[PDB]
Amino acid sequence: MKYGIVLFPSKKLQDLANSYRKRYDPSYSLIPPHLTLRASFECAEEKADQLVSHLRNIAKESHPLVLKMTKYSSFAPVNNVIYIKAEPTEELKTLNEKLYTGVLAGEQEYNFVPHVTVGQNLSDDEHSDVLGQLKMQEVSHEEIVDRFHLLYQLENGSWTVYETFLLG
Amino acid sequence: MKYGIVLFPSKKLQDLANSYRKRYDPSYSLIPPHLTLRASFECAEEKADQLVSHLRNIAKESHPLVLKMTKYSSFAPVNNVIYIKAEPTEELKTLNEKLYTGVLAGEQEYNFVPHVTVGQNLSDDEHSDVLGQLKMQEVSHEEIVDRFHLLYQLENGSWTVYETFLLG
Repeated sequence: MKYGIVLFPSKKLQDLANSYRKRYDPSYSLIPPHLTLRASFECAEEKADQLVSHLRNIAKESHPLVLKMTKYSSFAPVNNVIYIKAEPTEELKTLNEKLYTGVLAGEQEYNFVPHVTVGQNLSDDEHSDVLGQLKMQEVSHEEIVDRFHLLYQLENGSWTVYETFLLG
Repeated sequence: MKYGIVLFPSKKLQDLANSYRKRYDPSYSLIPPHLTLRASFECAEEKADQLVSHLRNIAKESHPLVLKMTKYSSFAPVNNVIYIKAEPTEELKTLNEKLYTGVLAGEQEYNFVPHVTVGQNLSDDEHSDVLGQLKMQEVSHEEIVDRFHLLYQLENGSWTVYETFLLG
């Protein structure tokens, strides 16, 4: 099935993101606010234990990540996704690329934009309006996240947590 | 801070439950199909370490639980809650029982009844229609769940996973 690896921030940041997600993010009812660490992938069920297996080691050789949120931004015109930008760090970069090693082997490691999505699947007009009111909305939040979660997708598209991994 | 401790069954069972929750369960968009936690409670988010310790240990002396779902039933006329019934076991009972000891001690129960909700907060009439449909609708599913999750409630009522515990 489909697996995903993400970071779930403090609820203060989840609530913040949800105050906007409730109206502009179809994923609202699919998964809590989050920061993707690896593009979701397909993995064979009996080839999962080694998965969890590798994630533990990646986790053990890492430390809690500091997340400095500084502004709202978009991926347009590449994608009408609006999000809370997170200042990229070498730590974030290293974990992301490690998630493309071993049994999560390769095909990648890159231009990684750590972010917390607050809106997507927006028409261009939809997008202008939101980015508009969302531009004059300041944001200055910083925190440390000490774990990441492995998830799998349901038939309805939602995501369920399989295992949590502590950092360091 | 609100916490809940629950079991997330296989994808196959969640999807089955969701095919009904999508229609009849307000929790549909708040949390994936689950088998309750022990009742949810109000802990001081800052004394969450104790909690996590006590849980890790309870999980230590437990074992993967077998869930054999036998049918759809209801808690009427106490609550118009329609659910999928799991066969009660000493194991589920013992673990439920251990979730009310130590720092999680407080006044427990009223019949712990292993279940997965597919419908709730229903009017008497809609409840009558759904039970008439599901009560005799066949269901035979069996699986072994090897972990439980601790989660906390967001402002919007949805629940996010804080930590996962392996049984054994």
